[PDB]
Amino acid sequence: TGVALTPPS
Amino acid sequence: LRGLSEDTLEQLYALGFNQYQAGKWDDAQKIFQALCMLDHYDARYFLGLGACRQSLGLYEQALQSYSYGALMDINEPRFPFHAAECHLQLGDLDGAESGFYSARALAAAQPAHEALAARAGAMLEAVTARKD
Repeated sequence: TGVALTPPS
Repeated sequence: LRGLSEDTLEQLYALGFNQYQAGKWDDAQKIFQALCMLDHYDARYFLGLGACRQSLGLYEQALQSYSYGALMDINEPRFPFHAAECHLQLGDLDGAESGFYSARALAAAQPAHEALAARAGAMLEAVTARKD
């Protein structure tokens, strides 16, 4: 698993 | 490139995010690196930077990024959590334990981070088991 980055707006 | 509006920064953020999603880690790293220089207060840029470095196997560099990130957002569990993954790959079980522990606390206080709370709990236990 990678990192779950916060989606852009 | 100094002094872009929040809209461009936001779109530059989107590009890095997408390149990361695409497995294109070195390109993504470079963009987050740029974003971190443009706004040294926005924790998400350092999460991105960290993440790319992790995927490339640059664990120590990832840690430097995650550590600064955590100072920017004391409530964010992703920082101590992936920091702990890097510590683990590096053979540092105390760092790993310490990060999974902190990540559990931060995550447990926030319903949005429920799945992480458990992953953190599960990783903490695995690390503790490895330690004996």
